[PDB]
Parts: sequence; structure tokens; C-alpha cells
Amino acid sequence: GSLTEDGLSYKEKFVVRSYEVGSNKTATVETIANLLQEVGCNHAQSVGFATTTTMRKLHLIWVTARMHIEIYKYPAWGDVVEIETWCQSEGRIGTRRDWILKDSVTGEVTGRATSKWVMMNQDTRRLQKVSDDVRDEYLVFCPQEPRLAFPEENNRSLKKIPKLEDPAQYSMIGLKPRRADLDMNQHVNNVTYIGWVLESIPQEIVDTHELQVITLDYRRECQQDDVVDSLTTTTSNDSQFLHLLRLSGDGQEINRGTTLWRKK
Amino acid sequence: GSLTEDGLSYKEKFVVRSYEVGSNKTATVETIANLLQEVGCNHAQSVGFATTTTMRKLHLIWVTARMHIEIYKYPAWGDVVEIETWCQSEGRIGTRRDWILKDSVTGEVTGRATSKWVMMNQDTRRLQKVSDDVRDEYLVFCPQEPRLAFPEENNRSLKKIPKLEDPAQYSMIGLKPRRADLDMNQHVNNVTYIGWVLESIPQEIVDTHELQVITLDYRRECQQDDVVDSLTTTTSDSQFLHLLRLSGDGQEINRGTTLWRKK
Ligand SMILES: Clc1cccc2[nH]cnc12
Ligand SMILES: Clc1cccc2[nH]cnc12
Repeated sequence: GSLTEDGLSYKEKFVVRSYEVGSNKTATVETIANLLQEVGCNHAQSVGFATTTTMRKLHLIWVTARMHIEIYKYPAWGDVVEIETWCQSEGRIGTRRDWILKDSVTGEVTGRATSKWVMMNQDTRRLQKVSDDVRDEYLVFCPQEPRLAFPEENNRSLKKIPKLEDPAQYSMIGLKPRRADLDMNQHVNNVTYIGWVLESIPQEIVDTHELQVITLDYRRECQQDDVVDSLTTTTSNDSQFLHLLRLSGDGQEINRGTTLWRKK
Repeated sequence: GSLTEDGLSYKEKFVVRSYEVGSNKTATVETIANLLQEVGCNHAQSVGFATTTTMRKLHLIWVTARMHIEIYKYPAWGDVVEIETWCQSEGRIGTRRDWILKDSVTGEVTGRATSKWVMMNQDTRRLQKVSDDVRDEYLVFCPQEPRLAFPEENNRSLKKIPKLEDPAQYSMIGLKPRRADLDMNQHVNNVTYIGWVLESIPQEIVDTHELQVITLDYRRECQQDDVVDSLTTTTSDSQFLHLLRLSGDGQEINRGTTLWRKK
């Protein structure tokens, strides 16, 4: 992978692996999400990081608040996908990382994603607005003119997500993370929550439809010793669902989301 | 990746990814196992396949009976690992696939693995000795002189594994596969069973030791709707005996052993 000529974005190519594909012999949305994470990490590494000198001193970290992915064509096993990523501040609220996925051969856009990140103290887990000293350290690595993966006016990435009310139409109960679900800091990988959301989609949908859009809000972290219930209700040729992940016991919310599926 | 000059083995390089590493910032044994599977698949693709024309007509498939992996150094995040793989028949019993892992920069061997595969009818799940017409179709893609990743006679890869007796010293119960654990044919990926075996190793061991050897026998498949219990007892460097079995009736799906060395 490499930073582009202007040094304000990063591009990397990936060959889709045999264990990365589903029943259609195309990459799953979890493989795509893992590739977005990888290109994000390689981008931070290329520019010197993803915490700054001031963030490490203050025990501050970036945490995902929302992930929004739209896939037009999932890459097939053996195909090469090219992914371009960049960051931009949104004032003191936080930062946005965007991605564009392309077919390496045709140059056609096959997907796009956006994520909203907030600053949080690693120890107290208390959120905070981005300081000016921290903001200044990041500004030189972001484009100054707005560059959005989702420029559209009434676009899906910014829609508010309601809370699913019991009884859910479908559920998957007792989901727990294993060591493979953890990252290098022993925290549950963000992509695991996407998998858990999709566990409560009925098999018939997975067999007849393809996942087009997924928007996920992250409210609370699942600890290594927590157990999760995944709930889904149909809200709708296109099927739409409302999703809720909550702790098995008291029902504390960890995530909420929506998916849009189109007939194959 | 590419077939080597003689066309009898296959080599491919991999850059270790951020989500592929554990707390030591080095690749997990499940990432290694996924990479072995990937290089095996690319090898079959490069030579025309993973079944032959005759196997497809008779509804026959290759299935793993045993996996044995030995890692000396796990590759760090961002490092390049080179893996070479080849196959060899073992008479009509089945076939063996071997692998050698190397540090791309130093050329030093960092790991090795061997697996034993048997032929099975995919519908009836009945085992079968290979035959002659099927054997002949494969022979031209294998070396003729023996080439073993574990040459030593009566080495760790060939040791018989006993059945763990209750009560187990440690256990992880209620393990179930999710869609990410399935392969392209909707069967549980073989690497998932490695993860499930390791779930019952105590955290203290994972924190103070590194996994050096893992041998796993595959007796029965976990179906998409099955629930598994992972059992472990210390038999000792630390060594453990492992058993995976269905949550209800306790039908055995896998047995194995691990060897761990102090960090
Ligand atoms: Cl990791 C990284 C690379 C470039 C720009 C960034 N802004 C916030 N984090 C960034
Ligand atoms: Cl897939 C594959 C490649 C080369 C040799 C083989 N023998 C059995 N299967 C093989």
C-alpha cells in the first residue's frame, strides 16, 4: 500500500482469499470490514502513528461511534480490490474516516464506507470534545476542502436509528466472543459486532438477497466475559431490518443498526 | 503466489495484517492455519483443480483426518512470511499435505506443518481407500522421492492421541459457530476447531507461555446447528490433552494435544 501523491489519502490492493468468501464465492461484509480496518491502520502507520503525542500523554484514544457501509458488488474469490481511505475532522465533535472500494481491473466503484470516531479517556471511558492542541496535530494529514464518500443530501449514513421494541421478530441468543474475536489490545474487534448483528437475519433472506447497506451505532463495549443477544425486526423487492444487540442478562444496549437487502 | 520451477510445490508470501495478531503483536495460530489453507487452495488452483474429474463424478471429496503444526517464531504484524506447500500420496490410505514457513528476510524456517487427508463420499460420509484411477490422476502433481516436513521417524506428528477422561481440569461450554465460521460450502471451517480447542486453555498460560506444537484429530464435523464443549487437562514446558464434544450426548468431534513453552 501507499500514500497518494498529495500525501492526504492512502491506497492498498487486496487479493480476496478462499476463507474470506461466503456461499456466493464473493467476500463477506465482515471480510470487507476487516479490509477497511487494515487500510485504516496502514494509513496511520504511513504518517507516523492512531494516537498523537498529546493523546498518549493524556491517555486518550479514538473510538468508533458509527460505521456505515454500502456495497454494490462484493469481490469474488481471487479478485483484486483497491481501497482508498482518508480522514477529516468534523470540528470538535470528532473525526470521520471514509473509504472507496474499487474493482482493480475496471476501475469501477464497487463500494463505499464512512465512520464517525470520538475521543475517549482509555481508563475512565468518558467522552470529550477534541481539543485544539490535539486537532492541530492531525490537520496536516487531512484534506482541507470537504471530501465525502457520501456527498448526497438525504443520505443513509446520517439517519437516526430507533430502538427495537420487544418482542423482536427474530433473535439469536447467547452469543459470546472467543480469542479470535479479540484485537491486539484484548478488546472485542468492531467487526465481531457486525457478525453478531447479522446472526439474527433469517437464512431465507441470506439465500435470496444480498446485503446492500449496513449502518451500526456503537453505544457500549462487549467485555471478553459478556454474553450477547442479537435481535432483528423487518421494517419494510427490497427488505429492510432494525437491529439491536444487548447484554443477555439485564438487556443493557451495546449496539443498534439497520440493514437494507436487495433480491439476488 | 507461484508453482516452483519443477512444478511439484507452491510458494506464496503474505504480509501479516493488524487484525491477524494477538496480544504479543504476532500472528495467532488460527491466522497461521488460515494462511496454510489459502496456500493449499492456491496450489490446487494452479494445477487445474479440490477434486479430480473422476472424484466429481463419484461424489468424492478430500477430508482432513489430522493437522499437526509446529511454530518456532510467530510472524509480527507487518512482517512478510513465505510458505511452501506440497502433497504426497501415502499408498491407498490417503494423501499428506506439508508446509514450511519461513521468514522472508532471513530465509530461516519459522514453522512447519503436516496434514493427513482421507477420501469420503460427500453424501453418505463413508470413508474410502483412494483406489488406482484416482491415485494416477494426482501422482503427476506430487514429488516421487519422499519429501517430509517432519522427517524424523516416530516424531510428534505421528503420536496416537488418547481420550480425555472426565472430570476435565478446565472447560469452555456452549461454543457455537456463527456465519463467519463457515466456508464457501456452508461447512464449519477446520480452523474454527483449533480456536475452540484453545478456548479451554487458562488465561495464565496464554499470558506466560507461547504455543509451540498443536496436533488435532478430526473425527466428526460440528453441524451449523450443533453446540460444542471444549475440555482440557494438563498432562505435564506445559502439555495439555484436549477434547471437543457435542454439548448434549457428548459425541466426540475432535481430540488433540498442545505443547507450550515459557515466554
Ligand atoms: Cl491515522 C490518521 C491518518 C491520517 C489522518 C488522521 N486523522 C486522524 N487520524 C488519522
Ligand atoms: Cl490440490 C493438489 C495439488 C497437488 C497435488 C495434490 N495431490 C492431491 N491434491 C493435490
